[PDB]
Formats: sequence, C-alpha cells, structure tokens
Amino acid sequence: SQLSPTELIEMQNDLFNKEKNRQLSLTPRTEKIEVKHVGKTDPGTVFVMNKNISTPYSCAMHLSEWYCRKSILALVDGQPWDMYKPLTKSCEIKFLTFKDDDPGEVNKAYWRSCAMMMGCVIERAFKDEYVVSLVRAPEVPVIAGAFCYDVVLDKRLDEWMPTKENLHSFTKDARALIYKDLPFETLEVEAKVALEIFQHNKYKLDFIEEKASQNPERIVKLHRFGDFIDVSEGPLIPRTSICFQYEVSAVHNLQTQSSLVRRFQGLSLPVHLRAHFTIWNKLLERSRKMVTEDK
Amino acid sequence: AAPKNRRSIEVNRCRRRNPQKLIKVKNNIDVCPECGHLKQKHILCGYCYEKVRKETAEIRRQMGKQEGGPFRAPTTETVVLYSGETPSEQDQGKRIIERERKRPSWFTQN
Amino acid sequence: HGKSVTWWDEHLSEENVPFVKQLVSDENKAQLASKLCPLKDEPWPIHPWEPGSSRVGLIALKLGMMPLWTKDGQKHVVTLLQVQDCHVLKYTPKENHNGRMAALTVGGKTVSHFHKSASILEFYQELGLPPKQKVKIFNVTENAVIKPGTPLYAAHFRPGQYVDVTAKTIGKGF
Amino acid sequence: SEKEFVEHARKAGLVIPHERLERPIHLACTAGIFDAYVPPEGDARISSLSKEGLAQRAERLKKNVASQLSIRKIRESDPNFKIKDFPEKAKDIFIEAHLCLNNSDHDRLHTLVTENCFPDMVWDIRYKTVRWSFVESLEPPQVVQVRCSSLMNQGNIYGQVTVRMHTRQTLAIYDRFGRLMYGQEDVPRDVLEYVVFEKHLVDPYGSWRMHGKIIPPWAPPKQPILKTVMIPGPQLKPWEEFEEPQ
Amino acid sequence: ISRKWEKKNKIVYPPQLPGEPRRPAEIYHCRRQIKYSKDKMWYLAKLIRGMSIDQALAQLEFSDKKGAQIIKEVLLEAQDMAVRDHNVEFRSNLYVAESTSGRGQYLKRIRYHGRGRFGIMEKVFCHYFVKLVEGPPPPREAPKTAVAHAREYIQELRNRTITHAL
Amino acid sequence: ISHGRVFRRLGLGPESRIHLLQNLLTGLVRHERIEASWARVDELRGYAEKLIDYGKLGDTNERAMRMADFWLTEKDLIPKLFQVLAPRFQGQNGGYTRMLQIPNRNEQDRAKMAVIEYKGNCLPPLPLPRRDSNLTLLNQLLQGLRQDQEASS
Ligand SMILES: [Mg+2]
Ligand SMILES: [Mg+2]
Ligand SMILES: [Mg+2]
Ligand SMILES: [Mg+2]
Ligand SMILES: [Mg+2]
Ligand SMILES: [Mg+2]
Ligand SMILES: [Mg+2]
Ligand SMILES: [Zn+2]
Repeated sequence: SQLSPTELIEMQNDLFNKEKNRQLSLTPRTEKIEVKHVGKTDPGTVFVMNKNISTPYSCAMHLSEWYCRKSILALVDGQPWDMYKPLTKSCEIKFLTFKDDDPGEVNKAYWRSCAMMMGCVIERAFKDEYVVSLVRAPEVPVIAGAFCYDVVLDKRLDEWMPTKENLHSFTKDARALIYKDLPFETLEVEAKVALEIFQHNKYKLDFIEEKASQNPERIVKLHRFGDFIDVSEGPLIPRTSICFQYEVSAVHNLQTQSSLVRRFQGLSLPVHLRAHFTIWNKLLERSRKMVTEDK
Repeated sequence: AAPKNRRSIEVNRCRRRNPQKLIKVKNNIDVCPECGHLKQKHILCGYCYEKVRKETAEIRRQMGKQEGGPFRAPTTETVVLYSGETPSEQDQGKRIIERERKRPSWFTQN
Repeated sequence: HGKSVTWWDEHLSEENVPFVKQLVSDENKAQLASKLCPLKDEPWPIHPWEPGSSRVGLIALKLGMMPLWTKDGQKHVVTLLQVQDCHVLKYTPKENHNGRMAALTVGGKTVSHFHKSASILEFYQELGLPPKQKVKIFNVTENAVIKPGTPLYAAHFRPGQYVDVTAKTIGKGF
Repeated sequence: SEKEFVEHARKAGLVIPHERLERPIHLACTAGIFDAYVPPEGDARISSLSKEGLAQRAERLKKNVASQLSIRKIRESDPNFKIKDFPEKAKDIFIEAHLCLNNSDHDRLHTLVTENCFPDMVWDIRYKTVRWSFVESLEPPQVVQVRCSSLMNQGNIYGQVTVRMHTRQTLAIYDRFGRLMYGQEDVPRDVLEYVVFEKHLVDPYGSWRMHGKIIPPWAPPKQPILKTVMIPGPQLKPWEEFEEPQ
Repeated sequence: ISRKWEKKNKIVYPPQLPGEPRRPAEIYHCRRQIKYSKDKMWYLAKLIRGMSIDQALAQLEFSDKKGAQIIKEVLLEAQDMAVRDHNVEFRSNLYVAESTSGRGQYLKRIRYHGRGRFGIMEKVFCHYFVKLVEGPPPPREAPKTAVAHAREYIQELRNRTITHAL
Repeated sequence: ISHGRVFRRLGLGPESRIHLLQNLLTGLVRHERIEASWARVDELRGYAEKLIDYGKLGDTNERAMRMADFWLTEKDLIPKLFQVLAPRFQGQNGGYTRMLQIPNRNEQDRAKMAVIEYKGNCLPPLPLPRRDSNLTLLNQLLQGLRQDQEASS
C-alpha cells in the first residue's frame, strides 16, 4: 500500500480512538462501585467510584498529592493494575511504590515502559527511504545489564553499525520525549482489531497471534502514549516524566536464518531512584555488554 | 542617636521583603513508610516516636509499682512480657514486667 | 517539579554500601598506578635549559615543624611539607592565558568523588585521575612544558634551593 | 489604658426561662406523624394494573373503621368536605409547592407546605439552583387513609390525609457555580410518593398544608450522583491500633 | 469593622449552558482576631502563595512560627468546606490562589521605663485571608531568555518615529 | 577564636557544666533512654561511652569505684552499673549508645531535641531509619555488577 508515515500514524490513532469510543458506549449509565482501601498507611478508607471511567489515579487524588506522585502501580485485589486503566468492578486497592520492600512488580513495569520509549525513538529516527520494523520487547529481568528492544532494519542497511554520535542522537530524542509529559493509555482490544492496527508490520501480526493464543478470549493489551501505539505484556508506569536519567547504551546483531534483528540496549533510572554520577557511569558500562535472555 | 527623617514606604518594602528575610522552603519532607504521615529525612517520625513514648511510659509506670522504694533498683536484667506469653529459658533469672494489653506489632520478641 | 534533595548514600542498601566503596577505591589505585611511567607513555619533547626559564611548582601538605642544627652550631626551624598526590592537569597555550608565559595546572591531594560537582568529576574522567582538593595555576615558559597527567614528586626540588610558599593563612574571624 | 474587648457570642439555655414565657408558644401544626401507612410490597406491580389498583384502594377506604371515624370528624368540624375532590386539590398543591422552590419564593411556600415540611425542602438548596417541572401523571391520585388526633389540652384537632401519587417529573439540580450536579433536564423519570397533608380544623382559616413525604422502604434507589465521594477512614490516635470488622 | 470576605461565599452564579468551559470552584475563608502580629503573619502568607494545598500544608507543618499552626488549621477547615458545602471532588486538587494578612483591633496599654516616664504599648491582632481554587497550580513564570531580551530591544528600535517631525 | 576547642559552654560555667551532665548521666543509667536538648545530648554521649569503660574495669578497682561515685549521684545505681551494664557490654568496644534527632519540642522554645539510649535496653525499639531493601531497582542494578565482578575475579 502507498501510505506515508504521517498517514499511517493518523490511521492508527483514528482506529484506536474509534475503539475507545466503542468501549465507553458499552456503559450507558454511570455505575457506582465501592472500593475499600486495604493499604498499610490508611486502612478502612472506602471509595465510591464510577464504572469504566474512574482510574486508580483519580482514586489516589482523594487522599493527598503524595499518593498521586509516589504511587506507580495499583494492586486491584491480587492483580497488578495500571494507574490509568479504568476500574471495572468493586474490589480492594493498594498502591505500590519503589520504596516498598517488594518492588519486583513495579521494577518489571518500569523496565517494560522504558523499552517502549526506545522503540518509538528508533522507529521515528531513520529516514523514510529506509523501512523500520519493530519486532517486540523481550522480557529481561532488571538484574541484567539493561532493557533491550528488537528492531528489523532494511536489507540495504545490513552493514551499518551506529556510531557514538548516532547512539547519542537516540538519547537526545528520548530525553525530548521525556521533556514533554505524555501519559500512558491502556486499552483492551480484540485480536482481529489489533491485526488491523499493525497490518504493515508482519512481525507484529505474529506477536499478536502468539499472545492471543494464551488467552481463550482472544484479547490483547494495547498501550499508546502521544502518537505511538504498541503491544506489550503487563502494566506500565502511569507517566512518561517518571524517568529522569535515560541513555541508549549500544547495539548488537542477532542473525537468524530467516531475518536479522537489531538489539538496541539502554539503561534508565527514575526520578525517585536517581543515582550519583560516579555510580551511573559504572552501570552504563555494564549495559554495553550483550543481553541474552528470552525463555 | 535619633533618626533624621521618616523612612518612606517604598524603602521599607524593599527591606522588609528582601529574599534573605523571606522564609525558605524545605525540600527534605518525606512520607513515613509505616504510618504515612510527614517527617523529615534526618528526623525520626513524630507520630511513630510518640507511639513508642506512650508505650514506654506505661512500661515504666508498671516498674514503679514493682519497686515501692525510691532507691530500689534491680541488680539483674529486665524483660517485658505481655498477655499470652510466658518467660523463656534464656529469660529466667530476670525481673518480669506484666502488661495486660496484647503485644504490639512494632515490638519484637527475642 | 520540586525534586527532593538526594545524596549518594540515600538509596544504597546495606549490602551494597561496602561494595560501592570498594568499587571506587580500586579504580583510584588502578588509575594512579597507570600514570607512573611518564617517559614510557609518549611524553612531550624535552628542551635544554635556557637563561630566564621558569620551572613547574608543586602542591604539598604542611605537616608540622622540626628543629634543625647547622655545622656552625646555629639552630634553625624547618617546616615539613609533604607532597601526597601531585599531577599536572591541563596545559594552556601562551597566547590564551597571558600572552607572555604558558600556564600549567596542578592539582592537590585525592578526594572523594561523591562530594564534587558534575563538571569537575566529568573533567577528571576524561583524564583518568581521581578528583583533587585544590587546583592552582603556575606560570611556566614554553621551554618547560609538561604533558598533562605526568606525576610529580618532592625530588623536583634539590636541597640548597630557595623556594616560595603561597597558602591561605589562619583565619581569626571578625 | 483600661480598655478591653466586648461582644462574645454564646448560646445558653435553662429550664427556668422556658417555663416563664407569659404567652405560650403557638404551633400551627403537629411535629411528628401519628401513624405511618404501610403499603403492601406489591404496589410496584399493581400500579401497572388499572382496574385492580383502583378497586383495591377503594375497598381500603370503605373498610377501615378508624379512617371512617376520622372522615366523619372532619365533616362534623367543617362541612362541605369531599373525599372525591381532595386528590385534585392535593395534586395541584404538590405541583405549586415544588414550582415555588424553582422560583425560590418562600412567601407562597409557607401557605402551601407546613412548618414541619418547610426546612426539609429549603435548607439544602438555599445556595443552589434547582429546576423542577411536571410533564405527565400516569396514574390519578388516590386517597390512602385519613387520621385525626384530639389534644384535650386545647381541643385542637388535626386531620392528616395520606395520598399516593404516581408522578412523572424532570429533576435537575445545578451547582452554585452553574455546573450540573444531580440530574439531567430532558429525562422524565417516574417517581412514586406517599404525600401526607395536614389541616387545622379549629382554626377558622385552616388552609390545607402538605405535612410530610413518606417513601416506601422497598423503593428503588435514587439515581446516582455525578460527583465522586470518599468515605474517610477511622481516625486513629497513636496509642490505639486499627481493628478490621468482618 | 468590616466583614466582606465572609459574604463572598454566598454568591450564586447563573447556571452554565452546555458546551461552556467548566467553571473552577472558588472557596473564600478567613479567621478574625488572631493574637499573632500583622507583619510576622505576612511572611507565612507569602510562603504558600501559588502552591497546591497538600504541599502548602507540608511546608507549614515543620515551620517553627506560632502562626504556622494557625494557618494550617485554616487551610484544613477550608478544605472540608470545599468538599462538603461545595461539590468539589478530589480534595487534593486545590491550590492557594491568594493569601494575605490584615490588621485587627489593637488594645492599648502602658509600658513603664523609669524616671517617671512611660510608653504606649499596642497589643497586636491580625487577620488571615485565604482563597482556594480548584485545579492544578499555575506554572511559575521563568526569567526572560536571551532571545526574549533581543526581540524586545529590536522591536523598541523599530517603533521609533521622527520626533517633532513636520 | 575557638580553634581546637572540643567542649561546649553550658550552664553557669565549667563547674555547672559537669553538674548538668552529672544529672543527665544519672538519668541515662537508671532509665536507659532519656531525651534532652541536642547540644546537651551530644556532650553526654562522650561521657556515657567512657563510663562503661570504667565499668568494665571491675568492682574491685578503686579508681572505677571513685569515678562512678561522683557521676552516679543516686547511690542505688552503682551496683547496677557494675552488675548489669558492664556485664552486658563485653563484645563491642565503642558501640554502647545511640543518638537520634527527635523532632522539635512542642513548646515555645522550639529547641532541637535528641534521644540517647543504651544498646539492648528493655524498652520498645525506636523507629530507626531503615535503608532501602536490596530488591529496589537501583540496588538490583548494582548487584549485577557484584555478581559479574565476583564471577571473573
Ligand atoms: Mg577561625
Ligand atoms: Mg517611681
Ligand atoms: Mg508614637
Ligand atoms: Mg507604636
Ligand atoms: Mg568547636
Ligand atoms: Mg547560656
Ligand atoms: Mg560533637
Ligand atoms: Zn511514622
């Protein structure tokens, strides 16, 4: 198909908004749900929220600004939940921060979110004369050097390793994305509709089908911030501006008998947990090394 | 010495609102992880310490009733036991303080 | 964004505070010991002495005082000045500093990385040396230029020479 | 130098001043309701039946002994009183009383509603803006029961009439800043009420005044509010620990 | 005496037509006859201008001034009015739009020095005024950049006309 | 010019300085946890550290008994020092007491308070500032360096 980069982004935004309106129209009347706060700090608090339009961030706004800024992931019952995905049914809520003794759930979400930011920067950095295909964001533990994102480039761009300036160019663009405040939007979209969003990308269609096989309902999760739409597993941090230190470490080559995937690795730290300059440089060097963990 | 002329309000406003004389903001305010109240980074929580101080007063009040004299002090170690507990083998040979309330969560038995 | 103040030890766990101290300490010894070959790391050319030439001074630490006696029986008091860590930091061309003599920069004793500015730490990272306490500017002629990063020792001064001393005096307040 | 402050306001009451009133306080209407009518739980479904609802309500009027005695008491105290014409007068009073709140006219409302009913419909909406309208009446009003009380202290007799009305209304409450608060404007919601009226019989004037509003216990819950509320948790003193009821 | 700040809460605006921008809430509250002085109270009021209610309370929590506790009580009781008397949800979504300190009624006394002399002593009373507006706090203005100064100066040189020309 | 002066001027002079610390030290021994002004508590820490050192000397040493006689103004605390505090502290050398900054006193003076206590006291623990757990995001990244460093070296 003959679609310019501006048009294909506009088409996806139109499709995503159309799906969002359909979900809102499925609830004709505002329904009141009673949410009991089971957090350690303020037990016994009962919230009376609206169905499918009230997010846990709006739930946190009732308490104080401290819950608005410290909280990252909300715990609906026993399931992790984003702070911008609207609630569905009456349940119990708990807020998890970095300072908690078990930030493992929050650490995984932050690592996933930073990978998505790199994909947006990589996709909209190459010239339109080259084709960029985003494959996926492999799940690597935080104990590893850094988060990695897999990108397939053009065939005529096979013999090209980015230079130091080119690697730093991605970081500057990422920081510009950090400078503007863009919330993360989570939407549940049916599998066939998701295939329409990523029609151009062959690899994304395969990723959607694989994810849809794990759920009997053929339901997938889509996350959008700004004008970029991507499919990812698990929740994400509520706000883009949570990241403070961001850097693209280096690239690596993984050659398969069918295609070549470029592995972009970068290391980031949040505002709350920013480190010293001496410690940051030590951690940055370890991020240069190859990361190999898929299954 | 005495002033020569009345200070104009224009001069007074400059002096009374100088950045030095203004109140400086504090950027070291944090929420206490245990109780969720406010405290500074280098200062113990006011609410949590007040919780401990009230309990400490009750324990000391019980000790006073166990030593009537003003110059009576134990020659051995002291162990505090709450309701539903009995002294251990390592705790024998020490004075026992009994409290009716249930053992608080923050207090840890050894 | 009212970002809260932070320090290096704020977010470090008890199991990592000793590790970080070990990590920085080992880097200092490796960096200092790698500069101990000034004439084996391609130094700048050395020119013969000429009249009116000026040499490079040092930065030392004042230990204390001792009495000293000469062969004629007189008594003198000497001050013990120790050179702990002295390295030339940067070289300024003749026409960019004064227009008559070049400037050579000399650092002080080693200090901790965790209490210096971002620019100061970044400057030393490029050179590959631990941060210094005090930095002074020396006026040196073009025939006595030293490649930055060359260590200096107390043997730079031979006995029998007359030297100057510049330092902040004892502050007695108001 | 010897100047001090005055005007400290406090409200103190004692039994002695209340018992020394030269003229006793005159009450236009009684405070409470003598008896609360208990409608059957099936009225939500009988209301859709025309013949069954009218016939059953008619029998209840003609079979109650106490109600018929009260009706005769009103007739003896004041002639030219008809039960049949009462609901039409009651229906018009109900419409006029609420339209007064729309226009915020308290002078007319005092004649329509009684002393015990005025604070309930005025206190909460004092600084707000409400818009109430009447569109349709699906079922004509019927008289439920009539009761009377004889206070031998002064011989005052009050006649309470309970009327069941099925009303179609459009309620919308606006915030003092002009933003919508409770309901929309174009939705004709169906509502059922048991309005209790009251008239002073000894008084030669004796206007018919609305006394109270009875809501059945099984009535459907009202439409949800637009604003989100939070119930605060139990305030805890430092020496008290939280306990979770189950 | 004058009491007009209290009466600002009784203003009823006409209902807004659909499609108009949402009107932010405005809450007026004050306390009369505070024993604290007028000038000392002003510094506390200047501190909390333009900040959200949650961080305004945090700053006044640890302030050592006697009036810090007085102002914190005023803000807390004004917040309850906003969420109950007014239809303001998200009790943390308020910012202090305006705060100031006025002077109350003084009591005159006699202060003794010696040699039979005296001086008039003025017992000091002050008022506190606070206005809370629903919404995030406005962003503080940054200093003019280098381009901003150059643009104004070039514009100024372009406005020049021949004085007493014709 | 106060160069090199490690002591502080308290009370009505050098003699009143000792007596003020004499009463505080007596309260610290009997109760094992007292709170006072931060400046006065800081001075009291030095004496409390060395008083235990005199206790370790023994009940028979004459100098220790005379030194404890002056500081323990209440005479029923001397047996406690040589039979409770001293036997308890045998392992550590200088970690006898803790000092933490209590928030300012809720009074007019608004003094800077501090809490001083002995190790292993029979009282509820103070809310000590707990460090971040090793599971934090920053700690996890640093632990990766340690595992890799120990794997090669
Ligand atoms: Mg000095
Ligand atoms: Mg006299
Ligand atoms: Mg005068
Ligand atoms: Mg005066
Ligand atoms: Mg000193
Ligand atoms: Mg003094
Ligand atoms: Mg000290
Ligand atoms: Zn606390």
